[PDB]
Amino acid sequence: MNIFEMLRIDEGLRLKIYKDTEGYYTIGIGHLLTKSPSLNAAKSELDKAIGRNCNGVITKDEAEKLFNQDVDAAVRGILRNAKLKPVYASLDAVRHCALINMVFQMGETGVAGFTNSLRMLQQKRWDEAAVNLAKSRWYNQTPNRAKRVITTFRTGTWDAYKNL
Ligand SMILES: [Cl-]
Ligand SMILES: [Cl-]
Repeated sequence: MNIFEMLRIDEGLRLKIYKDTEGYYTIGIGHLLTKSPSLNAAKSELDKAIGRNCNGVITKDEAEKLFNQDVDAAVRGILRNAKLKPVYASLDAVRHCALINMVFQMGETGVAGFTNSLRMLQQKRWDEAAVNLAKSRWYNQTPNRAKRVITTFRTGTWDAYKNL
């Protein structure tokens, strides 16, 4: 299992513009287009992202290209972020994925806000971190996904994703 398979399970794949769990226009594999309520603004953002007149729909290959760009951006963002870098650097390869997953979903700014959880992860206090991570809007709004990511942080294994 790897970061791509992980996020593919968490985000799914849709080739037409759709609304994510927060009601925002999105496409492909969790690629947020805009927080704006206008489907037209969304269509504009899509065409600009893809480089062609899509009219609201893309191909699987286009979807995978956006996905690759997004994962790369997330990793690079983490690596330049003063608060995230140290944490990421202290973790093993499996747990790196759980952190990238959160950043992919909430943005680095949002993740950088889990200060207490972040210190616990740095200290490798797994069970404590898991409890703290659960005390969040994130857990309450998307509990099944949050549980998968949290279990990953807690165990350092892919068990939460095996069988999906
Ligand atoms: Cl809470
Ligand atoms: Cl969920």
